[PDB]
Amino acid sequence: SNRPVALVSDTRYYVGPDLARRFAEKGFDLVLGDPSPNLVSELESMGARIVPVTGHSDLSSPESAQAQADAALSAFGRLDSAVMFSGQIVTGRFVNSTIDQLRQVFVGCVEAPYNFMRAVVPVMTEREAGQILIITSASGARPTPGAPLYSSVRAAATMLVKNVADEVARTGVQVNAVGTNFMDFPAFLKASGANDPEVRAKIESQVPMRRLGTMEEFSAFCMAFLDGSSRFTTGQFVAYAGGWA
Amino acid sequence: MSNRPVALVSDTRYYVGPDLARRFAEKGFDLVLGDPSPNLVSELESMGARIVPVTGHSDLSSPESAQAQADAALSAFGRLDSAVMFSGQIVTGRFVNSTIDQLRQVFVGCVEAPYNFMRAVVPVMTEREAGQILIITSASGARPTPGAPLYSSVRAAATMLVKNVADEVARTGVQVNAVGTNFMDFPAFLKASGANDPEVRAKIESQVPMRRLGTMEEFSAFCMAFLDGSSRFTTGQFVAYAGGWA
Amino acid sequence: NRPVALVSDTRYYVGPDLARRFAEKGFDLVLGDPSPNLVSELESMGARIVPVTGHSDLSSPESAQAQADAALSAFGRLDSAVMFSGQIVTGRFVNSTIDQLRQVFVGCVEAPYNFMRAVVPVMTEREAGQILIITSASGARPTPGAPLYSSVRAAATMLVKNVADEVARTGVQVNAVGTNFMDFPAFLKASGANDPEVRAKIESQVPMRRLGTMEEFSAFCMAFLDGSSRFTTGQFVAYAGGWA
Amino acid sequence: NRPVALVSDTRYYVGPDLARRFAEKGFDLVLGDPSPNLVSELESMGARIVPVTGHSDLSSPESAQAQADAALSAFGRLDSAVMFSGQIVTGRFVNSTIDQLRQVFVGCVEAPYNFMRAVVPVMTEREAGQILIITSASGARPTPGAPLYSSVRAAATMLVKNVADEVARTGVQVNAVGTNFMDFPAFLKASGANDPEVRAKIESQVPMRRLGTMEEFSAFCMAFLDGSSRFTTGQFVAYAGGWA
Repeated sequence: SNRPVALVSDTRYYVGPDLARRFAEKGFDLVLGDPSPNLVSELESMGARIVPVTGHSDLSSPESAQAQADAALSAFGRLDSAVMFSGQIVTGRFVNSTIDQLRQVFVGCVEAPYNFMRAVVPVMTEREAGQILIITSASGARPTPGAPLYSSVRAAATMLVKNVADEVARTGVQVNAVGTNFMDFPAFLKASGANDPEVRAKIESQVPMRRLGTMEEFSAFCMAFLDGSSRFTTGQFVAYAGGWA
Repeated sequence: MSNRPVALVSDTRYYVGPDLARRFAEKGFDLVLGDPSPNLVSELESMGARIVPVTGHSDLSSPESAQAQADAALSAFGRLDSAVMFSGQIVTGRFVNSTIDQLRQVFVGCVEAPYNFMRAVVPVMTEREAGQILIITSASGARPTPGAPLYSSVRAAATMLVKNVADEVARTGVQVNAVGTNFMDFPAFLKASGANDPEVRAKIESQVPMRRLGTMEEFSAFCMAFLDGSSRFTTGQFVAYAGGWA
Repeated sequence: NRPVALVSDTRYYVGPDLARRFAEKGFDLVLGDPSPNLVSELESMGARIVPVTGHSDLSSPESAQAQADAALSAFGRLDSAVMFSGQIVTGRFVNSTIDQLRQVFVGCVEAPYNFMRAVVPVMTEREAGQILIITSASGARPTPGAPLYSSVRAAATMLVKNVADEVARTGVQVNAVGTNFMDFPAFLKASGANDPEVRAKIESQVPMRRLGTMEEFSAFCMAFLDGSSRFTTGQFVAYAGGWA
Repeated sequence: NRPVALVSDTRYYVGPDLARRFAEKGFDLVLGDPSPNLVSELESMGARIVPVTGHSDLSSPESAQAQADAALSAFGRLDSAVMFSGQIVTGRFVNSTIDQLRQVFVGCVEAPYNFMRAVVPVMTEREAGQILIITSASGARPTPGAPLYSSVRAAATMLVKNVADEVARTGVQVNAVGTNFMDFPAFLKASGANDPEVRAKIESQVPMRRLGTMEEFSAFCMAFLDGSSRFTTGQFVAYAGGWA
């Protein structure tokens, strides 16, 4: 393939569709987790060749991650950029929590990015080139009122990224993390009660920047670690949360 | 309710456990100890401490084990002023040679154990509107750790859990703080690292910024700043204890 | 109406590259001391250029105010503002002097203070704007051989975090980035990396085993300046091949 | 012989309580500007006292050197050394001045620089010693209403971490601790917390919902100074009821 190839692990939700659009704008070919037919059509009109991978977007197994990485090599014979997000918010006071909740949040927030990096890193170290962005959470960077177990496991995910980054830095492969809070997408609006307009104003009051962030603006930020234009930073965590972190 | 303050040391079988118990006895505490030797019980009794041994719960492998240690304190003394634990085993190896089952195993050791300890002890202390908890995590949690990427990752979860619990319960007067070591002189570290060989040991000491290994005795004295009741206005702290390595 | 960027200094380091990225993104430019070659290049890229001479060191409240006032006079607006300052000071703490601490404070803290003191009020008035203060990766960690430089760079980064938190409600973003091990003349001199033997020793100790380029650093900086991403403030990101 | 502790200032804040903790721990004392009442009290606890007059602001290298020389002259050793410095400066960044930035730098950074520049070389030649620089919890995070203060406190903490890393191979430890929300007169005055309702509003900002005492803070500081613990250096610990 003459064009660079990006893997977006999940295009069903959150920033996934917008990441694919940014990559198509940057002249990438794409391997996408479970893209809608419409998203595939849109990206193809932007001049991007698209290879959908179905059923492995939860990265719930080493096999799921390997299938996504293998799809890039099978289709295009290269993999230049790879990005994933995972996990669901778990809320409730520590003193009312259970060991089972901690185990469940660990799976989505740590096993998933573990599996992704275990599959993708060897592909890129072999090429002595590549950019990996692991989207964790801003909740990993600070104590998070009402989400103590969630915050704890997100911190492990971010530190895993920093550890992997340091281990492979000499190969030229970059591994970075970003993490959000107070973003405007369905799963958050439902969990936060933001869907009511009056409630959304209350949620905004918590945010220093007094608003929710967009998938569009977050996807543009993510390109700083994925579009190939900037290659001399690794092991970073950046919060994307309106100044909350 | 007993007049002397009571400390729980979750495990006196290894590492800093015996030394923590000695420091507490010197500070006029009574003690609940995980799996103490008869030698250690006799030593602390000679120092004027009442000792309640708890057998077989020191791995904190379930909520029930953490609850058994907390309940031993309330049964014997009707109070629990200070509580400290350490857990986990170093796991090393390149990230690309690691397994998901290793990640799960280090999570159990490094995060489930302190989760179980805090889940049992915090409610006891918040009811009393007082108490000091020290969770010994690891210095490897505070920075990327060459050769131990998974271990470092899960240690960081444990330290961030402490900070979250601390912030949640701070208004109750209960303090929850963490400390983490590297390069300490105890058998499990010496066995790992290859320290038992002197040449490996001397080379290892060469790499530490302070150019030596730490002692259990000096580390136990440090830990008292978060446990002996003399200082009560900090919570949610992590302090490294690793000869300047972190 | 095209957005307006201020690049405080286009004489050295990433300044000329920042101006080029901004021109590529459809910005008009207020620049500190641009060369006629750079002005010609940026004008050929279709950008209107307002040169400001003599204030590129930001050594006074007046210098920073002059650059901000220039934007308002030419364009009536200021959408993005970026600065770098300071000189590497090296040597063991035990051999250092209070005068060296005072000098490195002026370059590394007074200059960004002056820049934000002038630019922030302009942007908070319009309830919009992006500020990037380039501090140093030395501010994020102990820096062997540059202890005083490291200390004052930490102040600059923490000032940015303080200003960011103060003005977040206005929508103005204030972020910091900081380099080490960058391929520019000034750095090679301070590191003695001009000698290839020292150079290889310098590349070693850099996890990505190389020096960074002005071009790739300028691209990274656009994430805080090009208007495409507006929902983060008070960040510090290191740009140092993994060293921080 | 007895270990020797330098407490740079016993006039205010935690100074007198640090002197009391050191005397309890069996130290002889070199003290900045102690009252005769405090000298007598510490004498009664079995400590030998060397008062140093007029050097407690650490306003020059010479004043820090005078304190260090007082220890060696009297006792021929200096095992532990602790200082605090600086005064709160409050106000919005956009209403601040460069002069305010310069003044807070002197108190919060030049003072600890001067202390370490004198004390470190004394201890490194003895291949032992414990230094505690009290900076501020405001150095560890954005501090609403004190942006300039927060920024310079961050420099002081980072200077400590840099000095620690440079001298760690000598066995000398250099650590920092930083408070907020402590019950002492200067804070009650600045805060208006002499009024109980003002004090309740201040305490509401503190996770632990109270102010800290000089006595309990002095006990904490002994972990870095009393000689019982010697295997950590380059740490910053906040002492601010969970606020940092």
